[PDB]
Amino acid sequence: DPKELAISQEMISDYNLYVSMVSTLTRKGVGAVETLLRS
Amino acid sequence: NDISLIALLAFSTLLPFIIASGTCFVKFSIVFVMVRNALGLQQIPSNMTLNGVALLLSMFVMWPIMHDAYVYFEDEDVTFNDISSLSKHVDEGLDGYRDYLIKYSDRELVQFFENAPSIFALLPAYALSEIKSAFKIGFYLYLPFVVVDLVVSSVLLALGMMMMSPVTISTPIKLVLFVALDGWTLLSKGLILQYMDIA
Amino acid sequence: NDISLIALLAFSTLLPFIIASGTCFVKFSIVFVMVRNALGLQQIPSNMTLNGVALLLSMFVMWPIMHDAYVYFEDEDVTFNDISSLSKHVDEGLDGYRDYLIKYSDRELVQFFENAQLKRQYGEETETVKRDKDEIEKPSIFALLPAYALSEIKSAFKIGFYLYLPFVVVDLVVSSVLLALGMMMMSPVTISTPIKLVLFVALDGWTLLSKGLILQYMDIA
Amino acid sequence: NDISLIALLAFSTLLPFIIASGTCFVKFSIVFVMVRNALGLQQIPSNMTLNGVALLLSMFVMWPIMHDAYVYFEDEDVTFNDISSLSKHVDEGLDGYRDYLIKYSDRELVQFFENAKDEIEKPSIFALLPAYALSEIKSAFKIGFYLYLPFVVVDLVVSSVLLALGMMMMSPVTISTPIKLVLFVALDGWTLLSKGLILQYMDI
Amino acid sequence: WLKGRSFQYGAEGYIKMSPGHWYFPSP
Amino acid sequence: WLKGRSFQYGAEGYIKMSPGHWYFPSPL
Amino acid sequence: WLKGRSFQYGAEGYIKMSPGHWYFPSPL
Amino acid sequence: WLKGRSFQYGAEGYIKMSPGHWYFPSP
Amino acid sequence: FYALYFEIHHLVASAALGFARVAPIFFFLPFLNSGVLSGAPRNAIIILVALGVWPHALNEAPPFLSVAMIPLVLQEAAVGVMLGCLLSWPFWVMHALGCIIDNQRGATLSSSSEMANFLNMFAAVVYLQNGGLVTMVDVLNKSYQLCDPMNECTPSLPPLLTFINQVAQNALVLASPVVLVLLLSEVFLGLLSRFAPQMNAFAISLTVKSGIAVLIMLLYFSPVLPDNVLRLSFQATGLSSWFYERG
Amino acid sequence: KIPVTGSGFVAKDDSLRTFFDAMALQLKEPVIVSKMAARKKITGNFEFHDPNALLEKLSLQLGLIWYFDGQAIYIYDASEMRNAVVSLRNVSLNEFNNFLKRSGLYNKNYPLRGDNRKGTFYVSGPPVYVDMVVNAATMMDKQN
Amino acid sequence: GSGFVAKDDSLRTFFDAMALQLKEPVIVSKMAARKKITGNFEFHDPNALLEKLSLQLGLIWYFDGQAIYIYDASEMRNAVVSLRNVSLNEFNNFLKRSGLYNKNYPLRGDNRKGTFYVSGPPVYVDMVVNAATMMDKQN
Amino acid sequence: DGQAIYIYDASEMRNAVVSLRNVSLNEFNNFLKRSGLYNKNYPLRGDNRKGTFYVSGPPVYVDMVVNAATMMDKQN
Amino acid sequence: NLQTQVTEALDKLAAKPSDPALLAAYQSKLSEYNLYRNAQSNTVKVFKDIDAAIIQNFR
Repeated sequence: DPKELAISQEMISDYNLYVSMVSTLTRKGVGAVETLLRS
Repeated sequence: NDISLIALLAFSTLLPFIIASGTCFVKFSIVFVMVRNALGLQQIPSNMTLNGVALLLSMFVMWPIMHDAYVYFEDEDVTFNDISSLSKHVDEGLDGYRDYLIKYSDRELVQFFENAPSIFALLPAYALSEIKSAFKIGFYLYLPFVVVDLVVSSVLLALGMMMMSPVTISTPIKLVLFVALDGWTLLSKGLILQYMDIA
Repeated sequence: NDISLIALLAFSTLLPFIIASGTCFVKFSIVFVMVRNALGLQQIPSNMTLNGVALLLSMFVMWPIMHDAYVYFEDEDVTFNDISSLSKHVDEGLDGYRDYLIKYSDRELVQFFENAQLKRQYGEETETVKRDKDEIEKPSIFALLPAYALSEIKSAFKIGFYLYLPFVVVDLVVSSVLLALGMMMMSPVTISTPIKLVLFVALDGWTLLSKGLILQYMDIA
Repeated sequence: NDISLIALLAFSTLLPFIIASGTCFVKFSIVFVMVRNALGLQQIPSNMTLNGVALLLSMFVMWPIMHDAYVYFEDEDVTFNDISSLSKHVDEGLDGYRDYLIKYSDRELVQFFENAKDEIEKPSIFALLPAYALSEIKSAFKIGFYLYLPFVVVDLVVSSVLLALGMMMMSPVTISTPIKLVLFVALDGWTLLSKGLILQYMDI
Repeated sequence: WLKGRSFQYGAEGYIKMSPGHWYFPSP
Repeated sequence: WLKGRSFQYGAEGYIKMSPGHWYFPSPL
Repeated sequence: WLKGRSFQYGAEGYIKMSPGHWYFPSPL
Repeated sequence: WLKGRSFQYGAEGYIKMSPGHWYFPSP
Repeated sequence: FYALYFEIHHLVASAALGFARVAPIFFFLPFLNSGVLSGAPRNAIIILVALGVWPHALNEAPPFLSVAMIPLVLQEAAVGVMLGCLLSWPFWVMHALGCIIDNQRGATLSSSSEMANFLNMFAAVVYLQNGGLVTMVDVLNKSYQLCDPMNECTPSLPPLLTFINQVAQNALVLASPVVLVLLLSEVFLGLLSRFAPQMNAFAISLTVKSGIAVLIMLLYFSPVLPDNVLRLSFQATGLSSWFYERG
Repeated sequence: KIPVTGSGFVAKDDSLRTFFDAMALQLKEPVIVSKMAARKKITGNFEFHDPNALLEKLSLQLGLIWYFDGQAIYIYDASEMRNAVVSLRNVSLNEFNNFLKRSGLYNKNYPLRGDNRKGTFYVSGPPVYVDMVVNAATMMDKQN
Repeated sequence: GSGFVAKDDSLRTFFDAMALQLKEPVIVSKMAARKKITGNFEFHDPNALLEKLSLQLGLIWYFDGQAIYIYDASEMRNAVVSLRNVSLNEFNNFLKRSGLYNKNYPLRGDNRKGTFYVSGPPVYVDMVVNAATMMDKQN
Repeated sequence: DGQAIYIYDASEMRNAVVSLRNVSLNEFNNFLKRSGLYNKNYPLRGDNRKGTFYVSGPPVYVDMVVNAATMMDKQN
Repeated sequence: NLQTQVTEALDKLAAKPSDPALLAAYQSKLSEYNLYRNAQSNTVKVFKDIDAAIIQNFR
């Protein structure tokens, strides 16, 4: 349990950072198309 | 590790201006609305379409360069002993984009913006050259629209028709034979062949 | 028992995005931006207050639906003794919201999402369901509110076209009487704006459209 | 006392929406923008400095209603042995707001909201707050048409004297906008419409 | 009536007019 | 006959109208 | 498509019903 | 029927009409 | 009990790419743009629409994991703006129709519009009544059936180059009959200016054309206009001709 | 109004819940059809004169599993069969089978697979049969 | 007298038609439900026809006594387990009397030891591992 | 049950197995026979002298038998 | 691999829970493992928090 919780401690946090990173890039991604269509 | 996240996030924030100044979107966006102004109808084809098409076309040129950057950067063998030895490797990732940019710009502003090659010397020389390249193609597309109004306003002087407005007559004539020559598919593909091997 | 509080607070945090999607606030907000746009006014009447006046009518209609949830869920016999009866209890608690989604959503637009979700679920070999399910079977709660929110965007734009009509009949005759004179180089919207405001204040569209929307969900006497 | 600490905080966090929707700030903030759109101006002066003076102007005639709820609720008899007598006491406090709202709301519309005289019982506070805001936006539109009306005439008369001469291809916005605002400063219309706007609710 | 409907004939006959509708005729 | 349908012929027959639909006519 | 004949299916195989006036309309 | 198809010939003959589609013909 | 957290956590990652596909259709459509929709309940709609249409199963792990993510976003945005410019076809030609009818009668010569907004709202509503959103959702449900990611599909350039004239030849033949009557009336007036020299027939032309431009289009507004609206709506069967996957 | 001479059920595109409820009179017990097993359809002329023998044949041609526990008849499709393995610390399998045989829940199509005098066995069947066998097995060791 | 006439089926419609000649229901997995088949078949000796088809098509199947589970061959798993205070011979005598003994996939290991190796379908391996570990806790 | 008639649909029938620590089934079934809640359509399946049995039926009958069995183990 | 040589010293005190030298060495083991485990937990936490701060700044 001290090694299993520790490897699940990283395993939750890195996948939470990955889902926030993939959602912030989608927001700046489509927002760049929005401003380029307004030009 | 985490310092790579700042650069790989700042590229997404600064992407709307690299498209605005660094790529062939400058040349593509100008000549469309210029030949719309040639026809005199300012809201057809309703400029959101012109920015919709010219964005996809300027996406098609930049897209292999973008895939070529991260194919090379996927190799994680960048860490070494010298601080400049890792620095030359990141320059090798950018020469794929730089070779696009050194091809079209002239040899007059690039050393003028290095004494006062570097990357940052090339973008204003690029967009200034592309604007200068946009005007001479718009002028050659302009002259066959400054001969067709000239003949229809001459025939009104050939008859006794001096006192009527000629733009209300010439503008449907200029539009109909232009779409009858299928010119909107001509000048688009005549531009995309310049940058890439289209199709 | 303790994690029932976790389910309560987790329901509590996701509340205003349910008001953003599930309720009828989406009908009032859209038509209120449309009556601002059709008049030509851009900033006024300062839509931070127009969200509030559109919210208060939707709460005024939604209150009897949400009130039965409190009296049903503050019962002292929520806790059952079996695992399937306890999962049955939250379904029959959610049925008063769910048949409200059934009454006001579109038929075929709801029907499209079950066929679209099943071929994702199992594969193409699942046979399609027709209209005839409607008499016995209930759809899921996550296949309703997409087709609900699209159907309410359809109804709000249906309302928004109609009162957009009596202003553009004004905006064409002003642009024609100015060209009856030789006044071609003149902005017609600055002459059209008073008589656009009169045609809404003499008709008093606020105090009969506001009654019209409450009549589209509830009745009087 | 501890639960009243919630409701005291709950007024304060909800203040910029009640002041956004339940007072005459909506009428002041609406007429102060269409006077700019009447003059043909876009960003002058702002949307900030017009909201500031509209906020202070609405804070004059609204402060005594807000002031009496303090001195009424400072009194020592908030301890009651009955549930309903305290519910009566808080009902007796809000009558300063109720008498303000009924004066400027429509009785037929609040009767409509009441379905879904008034001396024996007052109608509920949620039954008339939209009816008040929907009455103010209508009256501000009606008064907005009136002061819009004289600037149309200066917009028309110079376009007709330019069309009286041969110069028809001449944009009259560069000439009318000088003549627009001298009509508003020789009238001194700013210092007088704020007067009658104050006098519409507060007597002299 | 029994074109597209499913029904039970014999002693206790009925016609299911719909998945949620039964019709009991009196003979 | 039975133009594109799979069936199980002989003394206990059924035609498969769909992957989830059975028809029980005369024994095919 | 059953030109005249009609069977019912239960518990042993198929049984030939009596000739009657009603016919089952065919989905196929 | 066998132009771009892979198949097994002999006693147990079949034709692979696709990577995931077998056809056992009549003997 | 780790998989219960992982099931919602694979979902919220899958909806981000679902947002990146279907977000630039909510900018293009006339009854869905930011001018008609607010900010607070917009982003609630765009997520759960892509959640109801996402092709892979939700509990499974997505195949997005560290393949190539920044160019993947530019793939899904490029196919999104492709689906936007195809779906906004009949509104674009109808808004182009009204700009021609506005421009021929005068009333736009302050450059060298409300009427073209009126047809665009009208063809928005008559498209929205019969069917409408069922075929608007069906083409993005088929786009996931023919452009699944980790396959690099593109908007298929060689039929894109005829897109501008494809709406242009639909614009001119739809604006055919009213510019012919306005043009024949102008030269018929010009022969009267040749028969009476100081008439100044240019001033009379503005007075008479605005009545003609609404009168001639009143004869074929009812029975002729609204069926071309349903004809020009882009249908899902042609989705194969505009795309192809690259490996 | 309904002219046919004999007795029988005619199904036109019935959806397996309205079909088995029509058999729920010849069978004298109510029938409970599951949610996944109600998407399949059946059409044709049927007749019921020994439905306990007709249900076994149609549960193999359509692909189904059924169970009768003395009060009702549960019907699931074939892809919902679940398995379990349990250990008994202080009672035998032959002791538990006498409880199932004497009570009346013993099913000879889905018997219990295990050693005759041990604590471990292997049970598999319908989802209402397995969660009963497991629940009574873990409710006899705690009692003894 | 019998037989199925397959025209582009999907291996779940197909093997349920054989579930009458085989006296048990058949359960096919969802990765093995994508392959297709055509042809005229004939169910006269199905226990050899299922064996011949499972090797030509490429499949693994297991019959425990109530049903026939069918997986595709790429889902075969394996595991090694060790028994503390019981040998291999009493566990194999347990499976011979319990009817769970499959001669196609036997148990590989030393005849008097705790460690052995097992591989097969995921319903056979998950039963053998749990039954092996549920005897050592009882002893 | 003697005061009203409850009616459910067939898909709501639930079942349970409950263990009596110190009271036999034949005594609890005589408590139901003496009260009036004995329903011969849904009887109690189990061994005649044991503590475990299996009950199934309507939800108002199951939730009465379980509660009146766990309120008869606490008294003893 | 610290937990191995943690888990190898508990069994001799289990067989002999009265040796004074062994429980002294066992406490000398276990308090040092207590100091190791929360140190690793607190140190991964900052590497998560500062990684969350960048996306908090740029969102």
